[PDB]
Amino acid sequence: HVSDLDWLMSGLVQRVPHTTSAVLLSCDGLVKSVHGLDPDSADHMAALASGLYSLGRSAGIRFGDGGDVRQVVVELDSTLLFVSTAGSGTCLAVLAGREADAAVLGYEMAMLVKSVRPYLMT
Amino acid sequence: VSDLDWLMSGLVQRVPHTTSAVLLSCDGLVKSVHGLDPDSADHMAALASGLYSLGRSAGIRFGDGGDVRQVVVELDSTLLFVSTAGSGTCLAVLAGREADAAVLGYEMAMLVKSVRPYLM
Repeated sequence: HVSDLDWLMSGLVQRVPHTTSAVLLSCDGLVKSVHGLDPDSADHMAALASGLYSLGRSAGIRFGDGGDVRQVVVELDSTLLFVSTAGSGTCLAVLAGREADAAVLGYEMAMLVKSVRPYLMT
Repeated sequence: VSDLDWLMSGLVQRVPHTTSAVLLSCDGLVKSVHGLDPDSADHMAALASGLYSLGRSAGIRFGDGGDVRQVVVELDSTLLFVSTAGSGTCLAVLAGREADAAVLGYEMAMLVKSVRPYLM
């Protein structure tokens, strides 16, 4: 039931200026909901985010008490890509410029994950 | 070689809570390391070049010219920073979550420039 949360993706994008896109994806890399990207950009974003999350989790296993990933952040020249878990089987990927308030983005991404939860429990 | 190893230690020593520093080819080979046994370092070079490679893809699609600058993995109690060093190289640093992000950020940018002469 996570396939129709485009409104939750935009609720996030609309609530933190300088964010451009939010994609909610299965950890195998498939788009479930999205705001801000066209169909092709989203498939691509979801492939990247899931690879980042899986390498992130593997580093935790191979180096640090198998600790869960809190977040992966890619810093590009002109923007940032944030990837965190969004519940079992699921990931949230957000593109935001450096002028984005990262405290506010943190609160918003955390809130989004808790709201997604009832749709994973169907 | 041992010369670069020396610089990797220098970095760990200057930055509290860091535990290791690996310099890697983007194609995933260890060039020098401090604080990981040789097997773990090879794993670090593989995982870090994997992070770099995905971050680079992202740059090409969503960036506007410049390369990925850094990938940070934040785990329960530690952080993995992977910085672009140019010339087919990355710096991968592991640290406990207690490390000072201001200093570590500065020290890593400096190290990337510092090694440059030993890579030519």
